[PDB]
Amino acid sequence: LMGPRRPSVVYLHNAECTGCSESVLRAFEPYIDTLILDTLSLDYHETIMAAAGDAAEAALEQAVNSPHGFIAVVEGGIPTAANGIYGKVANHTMLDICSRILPKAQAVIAYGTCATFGGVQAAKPNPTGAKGVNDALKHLGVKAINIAGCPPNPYNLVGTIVYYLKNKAAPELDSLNRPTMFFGQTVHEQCPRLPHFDAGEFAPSFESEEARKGWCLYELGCKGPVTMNNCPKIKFNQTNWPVDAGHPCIGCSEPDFWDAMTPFYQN
Amino acid sequence: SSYSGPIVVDPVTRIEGHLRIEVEVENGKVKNAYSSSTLFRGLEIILKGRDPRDAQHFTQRTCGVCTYTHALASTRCVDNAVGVHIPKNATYIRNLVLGAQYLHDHIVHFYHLHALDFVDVTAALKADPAKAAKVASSISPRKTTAADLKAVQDKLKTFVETGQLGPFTNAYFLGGHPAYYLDPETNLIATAHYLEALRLQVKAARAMAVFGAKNPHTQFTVVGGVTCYDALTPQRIAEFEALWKETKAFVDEVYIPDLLVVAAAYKDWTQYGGTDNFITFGEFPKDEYDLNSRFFKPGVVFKRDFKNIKPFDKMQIEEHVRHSWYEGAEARHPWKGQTQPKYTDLHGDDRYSWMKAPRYMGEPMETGPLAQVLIAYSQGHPKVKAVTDAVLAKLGVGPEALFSTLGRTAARGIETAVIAEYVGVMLQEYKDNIAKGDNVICAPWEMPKQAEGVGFVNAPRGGLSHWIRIEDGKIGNFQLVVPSTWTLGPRCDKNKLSPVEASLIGTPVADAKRPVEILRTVHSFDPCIACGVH
Ligand code: SF4
Ligand code: SF4
Ligand code: F3S
Ligand SMILES: [Mg+2]
Repeated sequence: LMGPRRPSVVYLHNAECTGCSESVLRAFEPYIDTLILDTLSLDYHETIMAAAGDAAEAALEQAVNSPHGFIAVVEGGIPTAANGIYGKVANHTMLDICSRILPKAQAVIAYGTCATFGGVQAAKPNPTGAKGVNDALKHLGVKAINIAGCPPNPYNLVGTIVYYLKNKAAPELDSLNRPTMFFGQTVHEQCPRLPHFDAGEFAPSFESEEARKGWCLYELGCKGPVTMNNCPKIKFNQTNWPVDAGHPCIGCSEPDFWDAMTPFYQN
Repeated sequence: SSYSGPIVVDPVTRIEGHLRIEVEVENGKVKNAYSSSTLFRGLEIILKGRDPRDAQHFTQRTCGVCTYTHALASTRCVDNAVGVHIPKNATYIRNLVLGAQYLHDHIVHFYHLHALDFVDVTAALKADPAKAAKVASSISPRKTTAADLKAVQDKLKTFVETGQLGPFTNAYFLGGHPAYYLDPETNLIATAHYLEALRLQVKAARAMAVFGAKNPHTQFTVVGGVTCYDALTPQRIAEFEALWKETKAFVDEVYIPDLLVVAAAYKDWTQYGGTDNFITFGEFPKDEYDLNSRFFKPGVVFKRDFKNIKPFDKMQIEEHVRHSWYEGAEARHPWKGQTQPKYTDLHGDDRYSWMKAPRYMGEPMETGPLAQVLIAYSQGHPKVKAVTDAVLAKLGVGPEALFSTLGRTAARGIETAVIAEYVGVMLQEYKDNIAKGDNVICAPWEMPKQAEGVGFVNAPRGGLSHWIRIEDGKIGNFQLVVPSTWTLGPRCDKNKLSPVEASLIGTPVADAKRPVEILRTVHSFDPCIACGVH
């Protein structure tokens, strides 16, 4: 699947919705074809790989044990309740899979709030005992770079990977192990509606003339003030982001946001 | 030289989510099958007690492939519960975003999930690019030259010669495979378009972000309508329209001709993976409270009796748990649903999946593009009839051909073509409405303390329904019944095989170590296991 030449990536899917994988497919300059043909060697990825079953399992083994080393990118939380049985691949629990593979990686990137912090399945009452990667595997000394969001901006993944390949090290990380180059500012301090906030000019409802005029969404629940992400700067799909579409930020790059940021339409 | 014994495919790749397929093979043909879904998250449990307005944000995360669809279903469900009638422009904008989702989803499915079951990418290196160009220019109004295709071949050659095959590592076609039929030139055409589709899908997804904030996981729906005042502007409408136009051109000039060239080479696939019963909910309403106002209408068909389409009665849905990892054996209507996990391991107490088994009037129902297309055809849908008949005539097959894996795959293309054109119609209607002076996109509403609601979406994989019971103004019960639940769920308490299971019976397997034939059928249903299980 790999040898010399391009750096090997092993991409794992735990308890996830595949939205994080889809975000990577939206990569722009570079595009995903450049990334998998020129930049990297994508050596395991269940969503798009040709092999299935036993052949897929052999491809993973081949990649993980390569003397050339690999980077792991992980999507989804690890279900730990009931000895991990809520999530299995190839009839191995995800806990067991990640426990075996991730300590072998040269670097691990937890991609998306589920892998970083536990995410949607970790929300109360957390029936599957879903944990983020670093929480789940702290005892094995795994320290994944956390690229948060639901899903993250794929700019932030590519940027992290490129940095790592160049510098052979992680970039500066915040106290949630997120790169400060992407997560160092709140959404709010970058928001175009900030002057309305300052002026106490809030939309009271989505149907209101104030909402039509682009007033601040704080009264309607906006969690921009407490959310670290680069959304207003980079935008999504080269064209938009939630507040410019008229909807509050739901805080999706923060830990425990499903429970901390709810009810989403209140502040 | 025909195998007897089990075959397990775990993981089934090139799907969303975590699926294990088990079959029994007798003399080279499948005689039995199990569809085992091996991840549970429990979103229904998590939602209990929460603000109904929050449901769409959680349930959207059911799935990032069929992103937006669950936000739409939940918002339709809570709109319905509170009795709000959203403005015409909110219906148009929600419909336009949904149409764009179908185009993105089906293009990615055909190329990036399904096609490696049928295309030997490495055989493309032995192709004659001039012969390939002529072939490609004969099937499409888009003219392709030898140099065009040589560029792809050169890139692939470099990639393959590095020995780092990446996503093609251990592919079932490496070394040759008796079930892979295409000539080198047709492989090269399909491989070129696989690669092209990787960039085109960026634009198809962008179309959703124009009005919908971002893809994946849109953020423009609210109870009562939508939030995106900017979507009223001529600039955003122009931006959408341009992306839609380019996406439709790709559908028309690249995807459908490729679908037809591959289907013609695999015409034996008309003989495998048929199903008996079909359910569809309709999509693209004029009236959010009348399914029969939708461009595609709802319906139910039993045992392929398309002369006798039955009305869809939402009270005849029950979800079984007898062969699922939940407590007990009692099927429930989703307004009385239960999500009580109880794992017994594979086939423990005859249970083998985290999916429930939805049954309609006790029967297992295929849903998705084949259901939507066949039922619309049978209802006289003129656009569906026109495209379907042209596809049939081009392939030289009769309508019986559609009841198969090839049929299903063709139906996905048919629906893509029809929806790509209908997006233009919706767009114009939207423009017309704005021009009338209607600039309203959200309606006021009030939260009842007690209510029941349901929202229906016909998503790219079929009939999606979200069901709420509001108690004390909070979520008392929230149940998702998802298209892949219908199609890939397990057996019910009457032991009836699900559509996927039944469809697999009779599958030939040439090489049990490389069971691409099983993949062809399973992939034709476009499984989404995060969806099916939630
Ligand atoms: S972080 Fe969000 S988008 Fe990514 S896998 Fe989790 S639920 Fe899906
Ligand atoms: S809309 Fe949200 S992020 Fe923008 S100024 Fe208001 S509170 Fe801040
Ligand atoms: S909801 Fe998420 S995508 Fe950005 S605008 Fe808020 S952090
Ligand atoms: Mg359900």
